[PDB]
Amino acid sequence: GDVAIYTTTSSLTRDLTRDAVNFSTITLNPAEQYQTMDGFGAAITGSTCYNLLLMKPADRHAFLTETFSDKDGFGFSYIRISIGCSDFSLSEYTCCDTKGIENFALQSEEKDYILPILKEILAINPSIKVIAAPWTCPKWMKVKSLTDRTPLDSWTNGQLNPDYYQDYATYFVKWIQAFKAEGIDIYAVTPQNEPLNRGNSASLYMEWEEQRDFVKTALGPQMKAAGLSTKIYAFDHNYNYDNIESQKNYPGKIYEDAAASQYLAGAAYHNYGGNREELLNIHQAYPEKELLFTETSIGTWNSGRDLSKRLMEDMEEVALGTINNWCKGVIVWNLMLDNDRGPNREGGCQTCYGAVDINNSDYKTIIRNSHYYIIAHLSSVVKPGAVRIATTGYTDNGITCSAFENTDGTYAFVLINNNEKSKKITVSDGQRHFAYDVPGKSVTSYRWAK
Ligand SMILES: OC[C@H]1O[C@@H](OC[C@H]2NC[C@H](O)[C@@H](O)[C@@H]2O)[C@H](O)[C@@H](O)[C@@H]1O
Repeated sequence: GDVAIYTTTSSLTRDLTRDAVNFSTITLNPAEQYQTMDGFGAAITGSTCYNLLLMKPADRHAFLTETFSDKDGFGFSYIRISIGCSDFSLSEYTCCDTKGIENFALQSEEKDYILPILKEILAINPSIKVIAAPWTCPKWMKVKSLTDRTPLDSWTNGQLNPDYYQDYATYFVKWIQAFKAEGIDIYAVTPQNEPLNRGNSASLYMEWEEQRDFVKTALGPQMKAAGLSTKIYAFDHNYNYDNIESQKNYPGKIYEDAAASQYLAGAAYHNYGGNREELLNIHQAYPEKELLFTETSIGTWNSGRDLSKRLMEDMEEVALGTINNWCKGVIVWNLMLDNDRGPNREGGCQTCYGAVDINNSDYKTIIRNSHYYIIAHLSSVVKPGAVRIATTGYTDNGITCSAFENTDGTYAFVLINNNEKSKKITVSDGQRHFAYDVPGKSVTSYRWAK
């Protein structure tokens, strides 16, 4: 028909099911434009790659096509990877574990896992955006703290030695360049994953003052001098700033220093603490700066495998909730973990599930979890370059939505009906109209031509 539809229900009566209706209230107002959208997706971790590589090649490629193809799938369009290890790598490591930045090289995990998978994904989707972050700097760039500047031989904790700001900037540059030599353009970085976390299996503490100085004196100058167009997003942690008074408004503080801010596209957030309302505060205070949602997880702590508990809440808070608070993109954590929540690392998340889970006896049977749905419901109809546009018509209980216009002149609409009852909706673009009974506890995505 005229309007293409995707539906998933909490109960799995519909499972990204396809429908269509023809033309025959929520009214889209394309003259009222908000942010443009970069993409949506998941993390391609070492553990994700390991699981994918253990599948039969054709099954892996089918899954990757379904996930990442625009024409043959859901068109996931943003992925996140780690610079060096994360807690879903096959070891603790960095790309320069031997002291001296002259020792920089991509390691076995990149050569054997990350690069082969990303090359397969790029074969399917050559315009996919990649954002990266380190979980730790090389251990030898660490100090115990900024007031105790002695070495710290730890994959976790510590702060970046100010004497190594210039060499660590060089680290980022060599990494980006090595990926480029392999055929992969890095679209964006952050300076550190979750810089207020000292825990995990790999970490580095970095306050806003350190990040400001690192960006303005080393990372921003060096990336620009290398001719890289890679964007830099600040922060990359939770809405509450982990309840550390000094660290509140983390990116805002950095934006106030004009020398740092000139290198920053915006700020990145996760939702592991605090309330997504924070995104609105930051946008209002600095409308010139971008916002991107870069990590959330499902796991044993939030019944991650029970879609009846997760679909509605995750679509409301992670997907539509961030996009309606100015975020240009939404990226979840591990695309694929096995049914044992792995492979994982001692001290890292050992309670996490994947956006999908794969069975580790056959490496074939895959179960989609809430994260796969929330993203596919976005990426299936909202393509890169889409601009979020206003809606008018009546505020209804349990109903949330978002509307966009894609650069190909197609409108896209995504709607959550968090009510047991179906609801009859009617949708207008001003010239054309369509109606659809939206099932209870559903997400529905719609796309049609202007
Ligand atoms: O807070 C919920 C749980 O999060 C688990 O961490 C998951 C991911 N979160 C942030 C980090 O950037 C990732 O490396 C990490 O895998 C955490 O392990 C668990 O203790 C929490 O209960």
